[PDB]
Amino acid sequence: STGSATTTPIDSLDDAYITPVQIGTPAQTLNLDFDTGSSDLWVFSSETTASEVDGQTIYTPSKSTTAKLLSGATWSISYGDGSSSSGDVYTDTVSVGGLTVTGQAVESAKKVSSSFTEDSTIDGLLGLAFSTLNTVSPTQQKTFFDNAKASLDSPVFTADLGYHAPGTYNFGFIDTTAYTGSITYTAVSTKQGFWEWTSTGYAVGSGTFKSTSIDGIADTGTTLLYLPATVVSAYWAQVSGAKSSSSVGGYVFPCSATLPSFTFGVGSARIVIPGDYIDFGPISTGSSSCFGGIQSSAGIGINIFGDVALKAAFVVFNGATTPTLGFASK
Repeated sequence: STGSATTTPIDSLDDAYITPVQIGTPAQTLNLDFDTGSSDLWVFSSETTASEVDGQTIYTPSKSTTAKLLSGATWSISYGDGSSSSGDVYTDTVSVGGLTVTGQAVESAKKVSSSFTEDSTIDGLLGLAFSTLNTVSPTQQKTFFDNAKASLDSPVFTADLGYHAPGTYNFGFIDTTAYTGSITYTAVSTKQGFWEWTSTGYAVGSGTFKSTSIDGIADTGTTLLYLPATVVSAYWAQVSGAKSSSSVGGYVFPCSATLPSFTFGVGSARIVIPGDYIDFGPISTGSSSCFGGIQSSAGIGINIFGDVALKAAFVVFNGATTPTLGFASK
């Protein structure tokens, strides 16, 4: 089997992407944030505290003939941005882009933090990291991908995120029309539960490439590119007037700037992030200070190749017995 679903930016900045997902019988379609940096599929639901729901579409298990309470199971998750959610668990039929998994754990939110409430466009998350990070207790649950894997034509999914435009998540096949040149594969460590890999270096604009190992994670659920302070300083030093602002919470730059590109290495290959992808617009409405899309990972504890980086590439998440990651230009 295979599946193919379109993913759409939630706003004009590509802060996140939503993908329609069918849950239950008859289908209830919710727009979920596919997150290769976590491993829980959770949804706003008929159980979510009413004051914490503000425009989201909810899953109502009592209206699904295939829903079953996973008795005794609870979940609770905290994300890198400080947001969180928790609740109980049902199993139900879940379909993405025509690919169906029966018996998928659907984690029903009883509580969500303010960032989730405030985002009316995101009805929940669908985790695509390794199932070892799944938070369901006392019986840990598998991700949608892990459950689908044995049925897939090939044990892979791909992320093809758009810049200010829709893109695609495919399951079970590589669309050879969706990228240019060849795919360069690189080793993955699953030791922390992430799609963790080592970039071979970087360049700023038309500058020379610096060969240096940068361990980080491929994370579709993080908006920006978070890299070591040395690398980030070298980037922003090429932008007149750019500075790190503790009051704003990162690097800002004059909105009159033209940003240089940023290149990262994948083995001997190179992915170029155009300068425009690094512009996250005014820090507050009408400001002439703009927020940068490349930020320091210092104090996160991990480097994160988030959407800013990933949307410059066609990315293969290879879940074969030895997982790997592939990157191609597009």
